[PDB]
Amino acid sequence: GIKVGVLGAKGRVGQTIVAAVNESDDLELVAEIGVDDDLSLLVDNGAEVVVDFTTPNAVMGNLEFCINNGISAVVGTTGFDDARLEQVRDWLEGKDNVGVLIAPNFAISAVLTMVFSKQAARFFESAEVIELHHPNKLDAPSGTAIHTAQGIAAARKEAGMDAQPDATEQALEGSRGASVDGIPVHAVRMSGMVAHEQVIFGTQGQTLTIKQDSYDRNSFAPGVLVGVRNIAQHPGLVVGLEHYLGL
Amino acid sequence: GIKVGVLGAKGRVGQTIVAAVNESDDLELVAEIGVDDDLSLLVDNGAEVVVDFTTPNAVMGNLEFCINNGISAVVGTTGFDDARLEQVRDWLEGKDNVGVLIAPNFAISAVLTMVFSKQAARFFESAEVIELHHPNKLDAPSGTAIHTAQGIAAARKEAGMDAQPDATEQALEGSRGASVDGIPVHAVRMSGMVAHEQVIFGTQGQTLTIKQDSYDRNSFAPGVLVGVRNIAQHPGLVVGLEHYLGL
Amino acid sequence: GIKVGVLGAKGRVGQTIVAAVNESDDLELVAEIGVDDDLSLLVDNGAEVVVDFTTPNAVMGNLEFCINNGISAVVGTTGFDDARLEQVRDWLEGKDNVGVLIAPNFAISAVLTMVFSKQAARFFESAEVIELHHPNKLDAPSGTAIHTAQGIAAARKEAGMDAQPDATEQALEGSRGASVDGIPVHAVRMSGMVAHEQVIFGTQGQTLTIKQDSYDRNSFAPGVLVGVRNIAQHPGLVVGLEHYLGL
Amino acid sequence: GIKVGVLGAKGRVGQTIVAAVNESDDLELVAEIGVDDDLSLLVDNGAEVVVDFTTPNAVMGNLEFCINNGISAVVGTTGFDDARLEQVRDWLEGKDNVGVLIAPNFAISAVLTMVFSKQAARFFESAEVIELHHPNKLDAPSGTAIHTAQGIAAARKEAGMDAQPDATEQALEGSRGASVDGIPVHAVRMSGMVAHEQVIFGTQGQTLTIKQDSYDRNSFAPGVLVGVRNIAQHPGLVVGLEHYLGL
Repeated sequence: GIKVGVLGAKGRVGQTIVAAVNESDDLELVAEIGVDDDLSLLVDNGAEVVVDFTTPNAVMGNLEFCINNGISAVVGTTGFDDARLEQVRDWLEGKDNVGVLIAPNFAISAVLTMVFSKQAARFFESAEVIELHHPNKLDAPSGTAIHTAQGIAAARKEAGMDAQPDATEQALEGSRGASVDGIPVHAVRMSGMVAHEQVIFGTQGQTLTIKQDSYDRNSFAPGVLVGVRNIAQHPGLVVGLEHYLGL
Repeated sequence: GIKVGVLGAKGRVGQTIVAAVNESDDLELVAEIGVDDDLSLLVDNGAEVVVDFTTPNAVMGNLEFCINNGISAVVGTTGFDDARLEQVRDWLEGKDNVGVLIAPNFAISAVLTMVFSKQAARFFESAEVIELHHPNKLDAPSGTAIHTAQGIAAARKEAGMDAQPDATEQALEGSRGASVDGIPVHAVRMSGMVAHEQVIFGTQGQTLTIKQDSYDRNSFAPGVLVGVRNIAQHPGLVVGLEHYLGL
Repeated sequence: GIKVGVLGAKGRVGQTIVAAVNESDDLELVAEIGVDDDLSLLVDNGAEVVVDFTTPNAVMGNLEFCINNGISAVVGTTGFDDARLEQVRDWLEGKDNVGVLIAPNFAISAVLTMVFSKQAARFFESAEVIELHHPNKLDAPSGTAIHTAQGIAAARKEAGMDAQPDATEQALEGSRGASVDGIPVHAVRMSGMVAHEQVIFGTQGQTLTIKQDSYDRNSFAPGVLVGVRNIAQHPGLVVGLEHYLGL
Repeated sequence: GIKVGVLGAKGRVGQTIVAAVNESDDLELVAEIGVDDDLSLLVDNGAEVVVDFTTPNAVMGNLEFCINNGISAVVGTTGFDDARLEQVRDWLEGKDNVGVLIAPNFAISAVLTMVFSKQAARFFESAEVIELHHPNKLDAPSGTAIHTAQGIAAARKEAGMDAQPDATEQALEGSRGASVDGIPVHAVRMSGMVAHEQVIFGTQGQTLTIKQDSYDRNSFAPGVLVGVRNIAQHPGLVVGLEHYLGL
């Protein structure tokens, strides 16, 4: 199938991806890079696609390089203001034989969840979000949670909906979660847990719940391979795995 | 918005739908029929769309009639062999100002669940189904469960997948559910419960669960209105609400 | 088994209990009362135990009466300040052939949940609560939720525990629920749902969740019969079904 | 608090426990043993309690030894026919200053779950079990699942109950799980998951679900410390953590 290099291949993250390639039947693992060591090496080895996790300082450089030498790239490095997107967009004009994908999330379950919730939202009068995570976690609600809710809120504003039913005569502080474009979001910090979302939708007689659960820090990898196995047919720049999923 | 009649309007089922119309802002309730009383009455009253729950003996007749006088119809009556579909198809040639919809299920949650599971299946190595229902229930697994699983199995055969990982050295009878095109399906009969599905998908590090829950015999109604509010832009014959949902 | 009367037997509530008796093999249904009609009738009919749902104005009277004529009583009427308990306590001195039970909740699932959570709390560093209910509901969090949490908090203060791990650098308002004696409680209002609790406990490597679900306004009845079938061996005054359960 | 040794302290298992001690404020870690190296060392170091994971060949020996020199022991080694229990019982006559605990399970969540299910079973007409585990797993249903169900079945036979409601006209093979003393048990193998149980109870209007979830191979450790922190007040032989929990 595909020849593949990895950048930042020695982090926690690196190793898991490294392995995932080897383990895969259809993907030949063709390089590895410390962080800032010599990129040339990709071409020498003839890599078709790279997976990048480099410090946002480096990232833009390797990007330019990869694009220049026709290599497509699957990026999960953070820090992409619309300036940086605009840089990349610019790098990519009239090539149509090379792609970039920037996935702020690679947890397919998470992604799919985001996706489906958007699709579902127009049919249910009620909709809330609940998010759960180990207690060490710095911020509440999770980013993912927040995005979910915004996306729901979108789907509703579009396809013009009201606000949702709630006959709560003066509720207790905290008790109805954080409002996020009118979507309640509840954050639960629980020793033993890892990372989990749960989106509930309500209508007459029924509910639909979509819930994602990560058991383990390495859930990104299936994401990344979906990227790698398909970037090859998504030239140019894409942001969000959702788009690679063909939905 | 729309003028609407109902057939079989005195069953359990009828009443709930009757109300749902009135209650609705944009739908004028324009008739009611015992079961076999005179259909004429629809035209006299100038109905744009009907909702039908008649004994499968009657149904085909009212159908013909409705189509003949340009009225579109949302059918939840059972019993539609491909002969009967073929009848209807035939009734409908060169009209394109009239539709039928045949929804073997109107539980949106259920439908959406069916739908999303099909979309999700290609990404997860594991996938099982669990279905739960009050104990009175005659048959296991539920029809809905079975359909779900087949649809999953489809999505996998297409987008050619293997069978799923299961290192079970001689399992105990019953313990791994019923195989349904290679999809385990578990049926749970539980006093207090009503009707519920739950579809689990498994990959490295993660899961995605989609679960539908009906609290109440009347969950079909939101279905039916989605039908009514849209048949108007789906002339011809359609089978399955999934298609009205625009996904 | 037992001869039984009912007071307030024509409310929504009444009917369900009425039936529950008949339906029961071991319980002969021996009376019915409008609300304030003549109690005498119990003795005439020779009732061993009554179930009472009368307006808190009446209740205390029928109580006195029942106790006076040796009839035991299962009360689910609200409004029992410690004054009123003290009244009843007083009514009951040196009888030991008659009981009262006052159950502020008769949902066994709910009760058991309350109970088990108290028992479990000492083993888990983390513990949160989530409560879900149809959107019509007036108050958040539910009473039941709040009680749960207090009871948890108790079990922890006793068996002296710390506060729980939460490294949340300035969380968003609402997002971590309402604090209730240091227990986060999340309230979710969701069309289609009825009444549900869910108590999560967290420790190294694991969780325990206990979740109660009412599908239907009549879940109190099993409560009430547990009462009736056992008051006979709990003379005096008891408050809370928990105590009848023999745990 | 307590001085503590560990046997089999270099396995996967060992390390996690080692750490758990150090990390603990009130427990001084006072030894470590390869597997068969010299036990003397415990006394030299003055250990009050040991935690043992040795090959069932060794175990009985170290046991004898520990008991002989007054050291109490928390054992999670498998393989304890009633012969072996009888051995130990015999070792322990007239000491009452030393204990053993044999915990076939140390997952508190799991244990508590077992426990509560037994307590709950008498109140609900319906009761089923569902068990879920990574797909690598050799056997279905899990041991834990099976025990759960038996314990439920017990609690029912005692407190004489019927069989449960199920109007299933000829069900599909597999679909109603494995019968286990009349308790349906469903086994789900799901990539991404680890180890999980879920016990559902059903009555009129309601359910109670108790569900345990292990996220991680090390959930035994809280078990083990509950042991260690309490064996000191449970001289003699005990089998099952349930008994240390004081319920």
